[PDB]
Amino acid sequence: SSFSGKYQLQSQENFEAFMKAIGLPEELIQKGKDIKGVSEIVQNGKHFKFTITAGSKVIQNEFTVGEECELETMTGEKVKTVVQLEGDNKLVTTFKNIKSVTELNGDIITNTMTLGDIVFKRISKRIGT
Ligand SMILES: CCCCCCCCCCCCCCCC(=O)O
Ligand SMILES: CCCCCCCCCCCCCCCC(=O)O
Repeated sequence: SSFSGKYQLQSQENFEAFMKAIGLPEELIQKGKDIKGVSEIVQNGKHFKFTITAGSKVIQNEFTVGEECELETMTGEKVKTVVQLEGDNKLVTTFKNIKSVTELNGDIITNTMTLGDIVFKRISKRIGT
Protein backbone atom coordinates (compact mmCIF):
# COMPACT_ATOMS: atom_id res chain seq x y z
CA SER A 1 0.00 0.00 0.00
CA SER A 2 2.83 2.37 -0.80
CA PHE A 3 0.61 5.03 -2.33
CA SER A 4 -2.31 4.97 0.10
CA GLY A 5 -3.25 8.28 1.63
CA LYS A 6 -4.82 11.70 1.29
CA TYR A 7 -2.84 14.45 -0.47
CA GLN A 8 -3.50 18.05 -1.40
CA LEU A 9 -2.05 20.08 -4.22
CA GLN A 10 0.60 22.59 -3.16
CA SER A 11 1.41 24.00 -6.59
CA GLN A 12 1.29 23.29 -10.34
CA GLU A 13 2.74 24.43 -13.67
CA ASN A 14 0.92 24.97 -17.03
CA PHE A 15 -2.59 24.09 -15.85
CA GLU A 16 -4.28 26.55 -18.17
CA ALA A 17 -2.35 25.73 -21.31
CA PHE A 18 -2.75 21.99 -20.72
CA MET A 19 -6.44 22.03 -19.82
CA LYS A 20 -7.45 24.18 -22.77
CA ALA A 21 -5.60 21.90 -25.13
CA ILE A 22 -7.37 18.75 -23.95
CA GLY A 23 -10.91 20.13 -24.15
CA LEU A 24 -11.67 21.37 -20.62
CA PRO A 25 -14.38 24.07 -21.06
CA GLU A 26 -12.93 27.45 -20.30
CA GLU A 27 -15.36 28.24 -17.46
CA LEU A 28 -13.96 25.13 -15.76
CA ILE A 29 -10.41 26.29 -16.46
CA GLN A 30 -11.07 29.67 -14.91
CA LYS A 31 -12.70 28.29 -11.77
CA GLY A 32 -10.17 25.52 -11.49
CA LYS A 33 -6.72 27.09 -11.95
CA ASP A 34 -6.22 28.08 -8.32
CA ILE A 35 -8.04 25.16 -6.70
CA LYS A 36 -5.86 23.08 -4.39
CA GLY A 37 -7.51 19.75 -5.16
CA VAL A 38 -7.40 16.69 -2.94
CA SER A 39 -6.38 13.22 -4.10
CA GLU A 40 -7.35 10.16 -2.03
CA ILE A 41 -5.58 6.92 -2.96
CA VAL A 42 -6.25 3.42 -1.65
CA GLN A 43 -3.67 0.87 -2.86
CA ASN A 44 -4.15 -2.82 -2.11
CA GLY A 45 -1.46 -4.73 -3.90
CA LYS A 46 -1.97 -4.19 -7.60
CA HIS A 47 -5.50 -2.75 -7.10
CA PHE A 48 -5.91 1.03 -6.91
CA LYS A 49 -8.82 3.32 -6.20
CA PHE A 50 -8.43 7.07 -6.31
CA THR A 51 -10.69 10.03 -5.90
CA ILE A 52 -9.72 13.51 -7.16
CA THR A 53 -11.72 16.41 -5.82
CA ALA A 54 -11.48 19.95 -7.25
CA GLY A 55 -14.32 22.22 -6.05
CA SER A 56 -17.76 20.74 -6.99
CA LYS A 57 -15.96 18.24 -9.26
CA VAL A 58 -15.22 14.71 -7.96
CA ILE A 59 -13.65 12.09 -10.23
CA GLN A 60 -13.42 8.49 -8.97
CA ASN A 61 -11.32 5.91 -10.75
CA GLU A 62 -9.94 2.41 -10.26
CA PHE A 63 -7.41 0.19 -11.99
CA THR A 64 -5.36 -2.97 -11.54
CA VAL A 65 -1.67 -2.55 -12.40
CA GLY A 66 -0.77 -4.22 -15.68
CA GLU A 67 -4.34 -4.75 -16.77
CA GLU A 68 -6.71 -2.87 -19.06
CA CYS A 69 -8.63 -0.24 -17.15
CA GLU A 70 -11.10 2.49 -17.96
CA LEU A 71 -10.07 5.94 -16.62
CA GLU A 72 -12.34 8.97 -16.49
CA THR A 73 -10.18 11.93 -17.43
CA MET A 74 -10.37 15.65 -16.83
CA THR A 75 -13.10 16.35 -19.42
CA GLY A 76 -15.18 13.33 -18.47
CA GLU A 77 -13.82 11.32 -21.42
CA LYS A 78 -13.34 7.68 -20.40
CA VAL A 79 -10.21 6.12 -21.90
CA LYS A 80 -9.08 2.49 -22.07
CA THR A 81 -5.45 2.12 -21.09
CA VAL A 82 -2.99 0.21 -18.88
CA VAL A 83 -1.30 1.66 -15.77
CA GLN A 84 2.09 0.20 -14.86
CA LEU A 85 4.29 0.40 -11.79
CA GLU A 86 7.97 1.29 -12.32
CA GLY A 87 9.07 0.28 -8.86
CA ASP A 88 6.90 0.65 -5.80
CA ASN A 89 6.53 4.41 -5.96
CA LYS A 90 5.89 5.31 -9.61
CA LEU A 91 2.74 4.90 -11.73
CA VAL A 92 3.00 5.36 -15.50
CA THR A 93 0.32 5.41 -18.16
CA THR A 94 -0.51 6.97 -21.56
CA PHE A 95 -3.94 8.05 -22.92
CA LYS A 96 -4.88 10.45 -25.71
CA ASN A 97 -1.15 10.89 -26.44
CA ILE A 98 -0.63 12.18 -22.91
CA LYS A 99 2.07 10.55 -20.82
CA SER A 100 1.22 10.59 -17.12
CA VAL A 101 3.75 9.83 -14.38
CA THR A 102 2.77 9.80 -10.71
CA GLU A 103 5.68 9.47 -8.28
CA LEU A 104 5.60 9.31 -4.50
CA ASN A 105 8.59 10.48 -2.46
CA GLY A 106 7.72 10.11 1.24
CA ASP A 107 4.75 12.43 1.65
CA ILE A 108 5.08 14.29 -1.64
CA ILE A 109 3.45 13.15 -4.85
CA THR A 110 4.61 14.66 -8.14
CA ASN A 111 2.38 14.15 -11.14
CA THR A 112 3.73 14.98 -14.57
CA MET A 113 1.48 14.97 -17.64
CA THR A 114 3.15 15.58 -20.99
CA LEU A 115 1.24 16.40 -24.17
CA GLY A 116 3.73 17.32 -26.89
CA ASP A 117 5.83 20.18 -25.62
CA ILE A 118 3.38 20.98 -22.77
CA VAL A 119 4.46 19.59 -19.37
CA PHE A 120 1.72 19.92 -16.77
CA LYS A 121 3.30 19.27 -13.34
CA ARG A 122 1.43 19.00 -10.04
CA ILE A 123 3.04 18.72 -6.61
CA SER A 124 0.88 17.47 -3.69
CA LYS A 125 1.55 16.88 0.01
CA ARG A 126 0.06 14.36 2.44
CA ILE A 127 -2.71 15.78 4.64
CA GLY A 128 -3.34 13.59 7.67
CA THR A 129 -4.55 10.03 7.31
C1 LIG B 1 -16.55 24.43 -9.32
C2 LIG B 1 -15.11 24.52 -9.83
C3 LIG B 1 -14.94 23.76 -11.14
C4 LIG B 1 -13.68 22.92 -11.12
C5 LIG B 1 -13.36 22.32 -12.48
C6 LIG B 1 -11.88 22.39 -12.80
C7 LIG B 1 -11.13 21.13 -12.38
C8 LIG B 1 -10.28 20.54 -13.51
C9 LIG B 1 -9.12 19.70 -12.97
C10 LIG B 1 -9.43 18.21 -12.89
C11 LIG B 1 -8.88 17.59 -11.62
C12 LIG B 1 -7.36 17.46 -11.64
C13 LIG B 1 -6.95 16.21 -12.40
C14 LIG B 1 -5.47 15.90 -12.18
C15 LIG B 1 -5.22 14.40 -12.31
C16 LIG B 1 -3.78 14.04 -12.02
O1 LIG B 1 -2.91 14.94 -12.17
O2 LIG B 1 -3.42 12.83 -12.00
C1 LIG C 1 -8.28 11.90 -13.88
C2 LIG C 1 -7.16 12.03 -14.91
C3 LIG C 1 -6.65 10.67 -15.35
C4 LIG C 1 -5.55 10.21 -14.40
C5 LIG C 1 -4.36 9.60 -15.12
C6 LIG C 1 -3.36 8.97 -14.16
C7 LIG C 1 -4.00 7.82 -13.39
C8 LIG C 1 -2.99 6.75 -12.99
C9 LIG C 1 -2.35 7.06 -11.65
C10 LIG C 1 -3.27 7.84 -10.71
C11 LIG C 1 -2.55 8.99 -10.04
C12 LIG C 1 -3.49 10.00 -9.40
C13 LIG C 1 -2.85 11.37 -9.32
C14 LIG C 1 -2.89 11.97 -7.92
C15 LIG C 1 -1.82 13.07 -7.85
C16 LIG C 1 -2.38 14.44 -8.13
O1 LIG C 1 -3.57 14.79 -7.89
O2 LIG C 1 -1.66 15.26 -8.74
